[PDB]
Amino acid sequence: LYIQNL
Amino acid sequence: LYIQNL
Amino acid sequence: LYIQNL
Amino acid sequence: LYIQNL
Amino acid sequence: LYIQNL
Amino acid sequence: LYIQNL
Amino acid sequence: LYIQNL
Amino acid sequence: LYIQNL
Amino acid sequence: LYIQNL
Amino acid sequence: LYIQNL
Repeated sequence: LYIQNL
Repeated sequence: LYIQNL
Repeated sequence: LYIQNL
Repeated sequence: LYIQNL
Repeated sequence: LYIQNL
Repeated sequence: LYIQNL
Repeated sequence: LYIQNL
Repeated sequence: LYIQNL
Repeated sequence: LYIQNL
Repeated sequence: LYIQNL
């Protein structure tokens, strides 16, 4: 599970 | 589980 | 579990 | 468990 | 458990 | 499992 | 498991 | 497990 | 396990 | 386990 907010 | 907010 | 806020 | 706030 | 606030 | 990004 | 980023 | 970043 | 970063 | 960073 990989979550990135950029 | 990887969470990054940038 | 890895959490980074930048 | 790794938490970093920068 | 590693917590860093910078 | 609940995930929300806003 | 609950994850929210805002 | 509850995670919130705001 | 509860984690909140604000 | 409770963790809060503010």
